[PDB]
Amino acid sequence: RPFTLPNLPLSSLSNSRAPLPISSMGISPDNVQSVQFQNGRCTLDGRLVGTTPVSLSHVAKIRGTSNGTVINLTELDGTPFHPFEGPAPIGFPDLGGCDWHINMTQFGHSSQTQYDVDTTPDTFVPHLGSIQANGIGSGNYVGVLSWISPPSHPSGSQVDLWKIPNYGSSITEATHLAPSVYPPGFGEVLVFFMSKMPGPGAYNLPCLLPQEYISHLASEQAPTVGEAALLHYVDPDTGRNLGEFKAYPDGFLTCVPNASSGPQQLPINGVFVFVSWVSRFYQLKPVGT
Amino acid sequence: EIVMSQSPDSLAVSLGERATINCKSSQSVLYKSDKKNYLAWYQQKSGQPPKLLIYWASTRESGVPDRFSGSGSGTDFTLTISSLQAEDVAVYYCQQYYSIPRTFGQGTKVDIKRTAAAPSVFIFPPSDEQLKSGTASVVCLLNNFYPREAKVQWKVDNALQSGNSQESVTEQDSKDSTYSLSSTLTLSKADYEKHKVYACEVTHEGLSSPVTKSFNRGE
Amino acid sequence: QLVQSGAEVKKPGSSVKVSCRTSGDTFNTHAISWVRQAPGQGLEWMGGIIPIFATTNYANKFQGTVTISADESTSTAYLEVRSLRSEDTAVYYCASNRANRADDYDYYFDYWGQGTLVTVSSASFKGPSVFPLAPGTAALGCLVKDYFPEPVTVSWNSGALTSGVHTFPAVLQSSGLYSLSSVVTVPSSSLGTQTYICNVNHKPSNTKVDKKVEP
Ligand SMILES: [Mg+2]
Ligand SMILES: [Mg+2]
Ligand SMILES: [Mg+2]
Ligand SMILES: [Mg+2]
Ligand SMILES: [Mg+2]
Ligand code: NA
Ligand code: NA
Ligand code: NA
Repeated sequence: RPFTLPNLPLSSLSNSRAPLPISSMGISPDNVQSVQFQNGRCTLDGRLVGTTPVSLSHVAKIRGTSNGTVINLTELDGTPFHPFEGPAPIGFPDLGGCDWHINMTQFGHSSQTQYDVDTTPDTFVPHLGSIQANGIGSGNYVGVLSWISPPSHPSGSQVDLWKIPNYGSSITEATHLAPSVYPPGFGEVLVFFMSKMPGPGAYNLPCLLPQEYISHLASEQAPTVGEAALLHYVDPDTGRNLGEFKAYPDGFLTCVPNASSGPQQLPINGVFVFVSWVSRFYQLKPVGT
Repeated sequence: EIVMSQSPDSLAVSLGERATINCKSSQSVLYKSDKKNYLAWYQQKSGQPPKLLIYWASTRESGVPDRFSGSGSGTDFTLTISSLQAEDVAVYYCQQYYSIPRTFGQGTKVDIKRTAAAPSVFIFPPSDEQLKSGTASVVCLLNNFYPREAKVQWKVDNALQSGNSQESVTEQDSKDSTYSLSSTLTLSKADYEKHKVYACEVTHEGLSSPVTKSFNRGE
Repeated sequence: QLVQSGAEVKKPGSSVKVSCRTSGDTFNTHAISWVRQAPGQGLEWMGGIIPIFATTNYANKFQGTVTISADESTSTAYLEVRSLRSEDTAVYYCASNRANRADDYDYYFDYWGQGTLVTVSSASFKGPSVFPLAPGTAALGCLVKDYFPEPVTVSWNSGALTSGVHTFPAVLQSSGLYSLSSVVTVPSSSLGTQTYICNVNHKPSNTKVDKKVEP
């Protein structure tokens, strides 16, 4: 089973941390040395990691029963969540450095309710299947992340979507986190797929893989033949190669920026195409060259 | 906003006894990251700005007497005066500083508890000089009673008055732990001189029977 | 240590600017909040500023009518309240708390100013009329009526008489003016020999009244 990526332009694909269209590629700020996203994580041979689901219909969603004080969580289909499986139910939002505003609906009832989530207090323990209701009345709900705002705590914090929330309690740590992802070095930096997030600011949500890449990899389960997959970002209309990238087994892409000539300067309507398997230290040409 | 709820509204505890004041926040103020409760307690006496007693829920501020202590965690917090002293009569507030906006509890008034004491009732007719100005204020004094609750009714020519009186209550006297109350009946000079007997009727816990103090206009 | 400006009287609909000066050290290491207290009510946080970062925030109900500012050169924070209403009559407190960064100022309150009284009213300044409350134990006193604004002070015999004195909190009459009584209990055998005078001082109107109370 040869390795492939979907033959679809990036700008028609979805973020994997929220049901949002991809509008650009980007890199992390210099002071972001690593990420540990829990959604949008899938190895190149198709193993889902963290809380990543196959389908965008699960992404950035919660389900549980409120009693007025806490919401006791389940998986999105209603089956029980067990802490040893991950840091939260599958698809649970993983946006750190922000308050969440989740749109709550119910099967069999009329109306939608906004659920405002501060992810810092000792009642926010999704790893134990329990988060504060914050005024959400009793009942069973499905919620989807709708918009974000600056964290309520610490006061004065900015929105910072390079973070993940604290999933554990003030005493017990969330287990089975997806591992961190680091830049490979020697010029290669992580490539992120960006989406505009509604909220009272110019919020941009980064993710490591488009959601459609994830369900493709989960379906294909192509054996990871080499240490890295050399790819071309090609123009769909001409086939012209716009730059070399590497995809790594843990499930992320890199390039060598030279800079106002990084992946953000490339068009967003291009297609990633697998070229061959290469060594970890295969030296990429700089973007633009 | 994080809403702070205190209970009781008012507290009366005997000298040297312990006063407990509860405070609940609508949302936990325990930051998982540093394990700190972002809660403070303040004391405010009338005419003065508040003063910091407790912070981080349980940390006593420097200079605060160690009979003040704070406890609780998450959403439920408690201030305890282990042995109340006269200088602790004040209003106490809890406050969260976890998020914007900062919010206080409604406050809890703490007074010294003492045995019941009936008021001494006095009635004062309007003065010579004020009547020449065109208005008659009739004052009824309820002096040195406990507890604070007291009912005053005005009867002009034995007809119950309504809406033309204002009460004012003093704060607890630090010497005998009592309160005093003034009830002022205000009439135009015209209506004052169209009626004869002016009566003040006092009901209170320390009285087995209502007390009426009256006077006749001009005697 | 937080020095606030003097009391103010404003007409309904006008604006008031209240100042709070501190040391430069405090000014550049703290957030400066404004907390108001209506008569006989609780504490209400209105907003704050961190001067060295120039960041401000406001409670929702004071957004749009309240502006908080800081002058780095005079170490003075300011509170401006527009569209004043009667229910805006309160003591406005300045309060500080530690602020190490723009996102690191979640601390209990550090210091408090002594407060600034803002009276929102249409009433004119007026000194009180002091009427006698004429007489075991006897009760006498003084009726301090129809003055504006707060505050007034009463003493008895130039402060020589203290035991048994009860000076009641003022009440706002429907006329817009304030009124209170001050009473004292004395031995009934003193009504012929001992003179009793209440010393009433209304500094806002520059009015001082001594009234001897006679049996
Ligand atoms: Mg991955
Ligand atoms: Mg699921
Ligand atoms: Mg229904
Ligand atoms: Mg003191
Ligand atoms: Mg400290
Ligand atoms: Na809203
Ligand atoms: Na239901
Ligand atoms: Na904090």
